Amino acid sequence: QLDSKLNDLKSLLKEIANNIK
Amino acid sequence: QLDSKLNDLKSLLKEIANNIK
Repeated sequence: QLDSKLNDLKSLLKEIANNIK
Repeated sequence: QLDSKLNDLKSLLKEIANNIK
């Protein structure tokens, strides 16, 4: 569960890059 | 495998910075 939570934290902020551009 | 997956998530988004600039 903790590993999945860290994965979720990493993934949720991946979109923002394309939102920036 | 889970640690490597988290590492891959961290690494895949490292390039974008230079793509931003």
